[PDB]
Amino acid sequence: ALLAESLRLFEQVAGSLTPANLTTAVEQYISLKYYAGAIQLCLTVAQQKDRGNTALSWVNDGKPANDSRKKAFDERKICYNLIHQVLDKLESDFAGEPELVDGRPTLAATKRMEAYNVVNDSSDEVFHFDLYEWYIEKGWTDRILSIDSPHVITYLQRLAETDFRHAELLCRFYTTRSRFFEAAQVQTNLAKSDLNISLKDRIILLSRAKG
Amino acid sequence: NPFPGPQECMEMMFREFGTGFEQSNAFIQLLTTLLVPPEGLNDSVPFPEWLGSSIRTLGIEPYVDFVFDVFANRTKDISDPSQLRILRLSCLDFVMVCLVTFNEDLIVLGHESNISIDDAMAATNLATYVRLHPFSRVMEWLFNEKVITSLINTIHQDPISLGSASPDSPLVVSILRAIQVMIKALELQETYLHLVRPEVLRYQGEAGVRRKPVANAAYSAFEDGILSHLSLVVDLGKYCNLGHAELTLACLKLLEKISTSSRILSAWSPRNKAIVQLERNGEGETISASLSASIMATLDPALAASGENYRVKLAILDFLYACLRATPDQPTIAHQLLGFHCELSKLGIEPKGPFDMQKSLFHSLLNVLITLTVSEEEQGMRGYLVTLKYRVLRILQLLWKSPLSASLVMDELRATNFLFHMLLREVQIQPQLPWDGQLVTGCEFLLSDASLAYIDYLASRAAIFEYIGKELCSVSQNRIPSIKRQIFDALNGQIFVPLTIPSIFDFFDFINTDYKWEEIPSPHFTYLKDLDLGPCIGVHYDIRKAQEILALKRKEYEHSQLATPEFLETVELEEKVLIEWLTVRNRANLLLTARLNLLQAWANLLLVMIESNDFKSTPKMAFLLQALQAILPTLE
Amino acid sequence: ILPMYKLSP
Amino acid sequence: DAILSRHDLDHTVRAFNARRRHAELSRRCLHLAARVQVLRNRGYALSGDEDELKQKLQQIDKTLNDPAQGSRLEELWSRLIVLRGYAEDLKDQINQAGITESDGLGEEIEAKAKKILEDYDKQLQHLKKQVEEAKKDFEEWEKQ
Amino acid sequence: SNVESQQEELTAWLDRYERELDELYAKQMGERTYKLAEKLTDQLDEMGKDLAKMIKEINDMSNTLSKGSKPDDPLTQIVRVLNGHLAQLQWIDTNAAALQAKVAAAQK
Amino acid sequence: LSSDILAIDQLRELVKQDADNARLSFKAIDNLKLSNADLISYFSKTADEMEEMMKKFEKTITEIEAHLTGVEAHAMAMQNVAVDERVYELAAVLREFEESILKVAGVVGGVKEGVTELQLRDFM
Amino acid sequence: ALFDSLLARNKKQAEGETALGELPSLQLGLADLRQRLRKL
Repeated sequence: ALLAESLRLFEQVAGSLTPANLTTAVEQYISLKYYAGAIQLCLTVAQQKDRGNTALSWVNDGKPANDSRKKAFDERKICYNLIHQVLDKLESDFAGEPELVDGRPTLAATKRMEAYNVVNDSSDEVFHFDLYEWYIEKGWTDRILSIDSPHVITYLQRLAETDFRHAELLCRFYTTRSRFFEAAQVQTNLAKSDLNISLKDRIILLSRAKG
Repeated sequence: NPFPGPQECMEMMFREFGTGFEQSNAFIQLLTTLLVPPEGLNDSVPFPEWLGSSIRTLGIEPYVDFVFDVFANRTKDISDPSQLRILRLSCLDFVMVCLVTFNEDLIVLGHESNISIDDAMAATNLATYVRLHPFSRVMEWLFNEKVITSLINTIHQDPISLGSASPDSPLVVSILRAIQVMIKALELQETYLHLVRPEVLRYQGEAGVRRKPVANAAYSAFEDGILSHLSLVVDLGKYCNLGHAELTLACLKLLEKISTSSRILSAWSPRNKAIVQLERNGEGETISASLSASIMATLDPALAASGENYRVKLAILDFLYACLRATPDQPTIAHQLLGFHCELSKLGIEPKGPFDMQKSLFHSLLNVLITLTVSEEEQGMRGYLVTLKYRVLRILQLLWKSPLSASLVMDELRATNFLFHMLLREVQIQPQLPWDGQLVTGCEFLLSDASLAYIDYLASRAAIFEYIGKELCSVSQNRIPSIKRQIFDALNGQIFVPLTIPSIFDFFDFINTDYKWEEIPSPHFTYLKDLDLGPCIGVHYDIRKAQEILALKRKEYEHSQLATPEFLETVELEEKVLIEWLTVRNRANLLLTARLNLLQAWANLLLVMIESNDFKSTPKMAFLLQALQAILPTLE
Repeated sequence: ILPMYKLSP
Repeated sequence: DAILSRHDLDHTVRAFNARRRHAELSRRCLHLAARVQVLRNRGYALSGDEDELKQKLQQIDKTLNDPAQGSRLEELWSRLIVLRGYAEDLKDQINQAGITESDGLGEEIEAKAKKILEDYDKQLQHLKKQVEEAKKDFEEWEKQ
Repeated sequence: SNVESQQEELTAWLDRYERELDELYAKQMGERTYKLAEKLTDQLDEMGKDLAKMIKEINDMSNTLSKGSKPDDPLTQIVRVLNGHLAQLQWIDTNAAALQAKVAAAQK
Repeated sequence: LSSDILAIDQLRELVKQDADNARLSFKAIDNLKLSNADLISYFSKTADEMEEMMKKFEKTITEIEAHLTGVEAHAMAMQNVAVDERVYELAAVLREFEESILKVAGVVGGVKEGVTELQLRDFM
Repeated sequence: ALFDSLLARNKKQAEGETALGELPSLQLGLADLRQRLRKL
């Protein structure tokens, strides 16, 4: 009742919380294992700093440098970096612990699912992109694949166009889901590309595409 | 300060220079000459941007305003007709020099990408250009009733004067200039009403400008002010019997544009007014007779593309095509000109009329078509003959598909053995016969203009096959073997009047994969390879969509400052190769769709022939085996 | 009615 | 004949005349309806919905008062006069085929075409009225 | 005659109002935007008129060019009437299409 | 006469709105001698009406362009060339109008039946 | 006199006037008209 009412109070002044306070809030939420909630505050503070969604119109146009919309992305990221901060202590506290006693899930495993539902269901896709970019930097490959959101497909598709090693995942994404044609469709269209890819790799691509 | 405020002294001097005709014409000519830029007849409007900035004046507008006021009001104080004609010609030349100096594509691209993509720096330049250029004021004046009244009064003259006048007479030149101004106005009215009026209104609302309106709000378009004149079309049609190539082409283009509009035909046919206006003293009959006498005039083999007669013929054909394609269900002036009795939602033929005696425009077209030979020796398979016959066949197809003018046309065609003449005029195609002295296997063939003639010939063959199939189906359903025997004989390769002709299987020479129209040699393209044709693309790849992209890429590379001077020629030659690549792809797509249509028409004809055939099968087994042998490689 | 339309070459 | 004489002359003129008189009186009506909104409403407190009115007015006025839009007509007129002169010249040149034209046109098929036209007109009128009814009968259902 | 006398009462009265108008002026003696609005509304009428003139002239030139030795003939007649029919048919088609579209709304 | 009906019908509703608009103006003055918020709709209405009349002007203009561009070609052929052939055109037109009418008729019938469907579904 | 009235109506049609909307429509015919019909 205290943490749920604190969350109500924070979301009201979301369009006006200072990064120093928002941090102190998330720091305390983690001490009280209130993972999923703290993530929801940072996501809410993001939207209320930029209601018109300029960080979208900024990234959608693709890296307009020297721009006033840098504020939107930078302020939104202060919250996003805190979401990343929560998700780290989430695994740390429940490190290597199993998601069940026989029959019953742990409450540790519950706070895990509660946390990753806030993340995967959000409608802020600029947050999803910054989240997928950060998952790679941590080597959490199999995490990106499991996500069923359609914001991951746009990220991987837009990155496959100029990065061979990202088009690799999009092909892995489709093949774990058994959309085999869609993978060969990319592997072939990638071997025919204008990208800097060795011939012996293009032999692998076409050999996987043929399969 | 001619030695009293300036706003008053200027108008006093203008009015003083308005009395008479000599000084007025001289001032008009001086202004017209001054409006010409020093580089000759695009930016840097030919006048200083600070013209009249000191005094509270709108710049160069007063001049055009006074010229229009004069031309509209003081045209009645000129007794000498020659002086009035000269003044009207000078005013029309001034208007044309003012209009031709307006940028259309520039303003379009500006309003499209300048503020939305480009920065806001150049926006001020385009704004100043649109605000200072007198095009807006001319367009505003064009919506006045005085101007159109003076124009239609100048164009409405007795025929005896034009007949006895000389080709260099000022009346003909003035009429030509007026028709050209009307054409330019009809072309630029949309661009004006779209990208001039709102900007000028916003500027007048923001800043302080004192201007007097001279336009009529009721006239939402230029057609509203001219739809009230019925004698205009009559005069335009009567002026076709003068022989002047330029004037005839101008009148034909004007009539075509009028027939292409919508408000004019909605006001005329909401009974009708044009059909009764052209049937007052037999104007349609004389117009049709003049058109027939004109199209029958031969052409100059040497001046193929320069023969004024061929140009007039093509203009008339385009006019008829545009008039028949627009609103085919409801009759139009084309049906009356062809020799039909245009009735409300019904047509008919009158006894002893021009169309009943087989002497009309349609019969003249049939004659000039059946008496046309395309097979030549010095060059062989000419191009302009192909274009003429293609236009004629398109007009015939438009007339046939229309159910309101289908039965009578088919009857008149089958009553004269048109299919027989067409078959006799057919010619076989082979990879040896060159097109205009150029061979087909040559790589330049796809880049040359022979592709247009080839597509036209394919479409002509397809239309002929479709007509033959339709006539065969009609004769079969009519259960009359009187004509079936002749049809089969023509298909068997014999004619009993015996004259022999190539069978249908002989014309099956257009399916050839040796040319490899699908395969295309792809150059290396070490650079610009990533530039795709996404925004280019009805398969029609626009060249400007890729031109802008490659220009932006070249600018970025130059800004990178890495061997920009040396590698510029590489990008230039890559662009010169990409443009021809796009043109070749477009031509290949056109040829492929033409071949597809021709094959579909041939298959439909063959199906209609096989199905409706009561003749024995053991004699036709030879043709069956021949068709099987011919299709075997096609399927393989 | 057919003076020239005849197929008489 | 009496009915046609009445209509073709006595009534047409009064119809047209009355229509023009309406237009004139519409102008006068708006002029008065305009001055009413001037002299009485000259209390300087004229605002509120006025902004929207002058906004629309400014938009349309700006759209009209454009160089290009105004120029297009002027260009068109001359562009027409060109074809006028050209056509008149080419017409005077081919002003010989008159008998071929008059006799070529005068025929018999014309009479039949007229008949077919009248039939078409009847069919068209019927269709038009049928659609009209289909509309009028639907706007009823639009309420229920 | 009713429509013709309605343009007599509603004219004499329009003239009658001018007295109360001059009275209002008399009262006030002891705007430009509307005057711009009227001319702005009025200016396009001239454009319509001129456009009409243009169209008429175009018709004249086309008709005279196509045929000019018998303007009382039955060809231009068929042309005109047939154009009328075309226009009317177009109207029918379009409006019918509109009504057809209007039915899709009821298909909820 | 039937064509003359629609003429008066137009003239009827025209004088009637001009009667009201000229009446709404006097009641304002008669009120003064011894509605300002009402005429606003009227002026804005005239504006809204004219706003499309301008679009009509644009349309007709564009048509005129598109038409004269054809006139040019017609003359351009007519100069280049320099009875029985055109008689076929008339027939080809009429036989095509038959088809076009028969095409439209289907649309009309479809609409009408489509309306009676809803009419039926109403009291059914 | 029917076709005559059709002409007369279609004649008065394409000739003005000041009717606040209905401007005279340009007549086509034959060639352009067939295509204009087909484009229906």
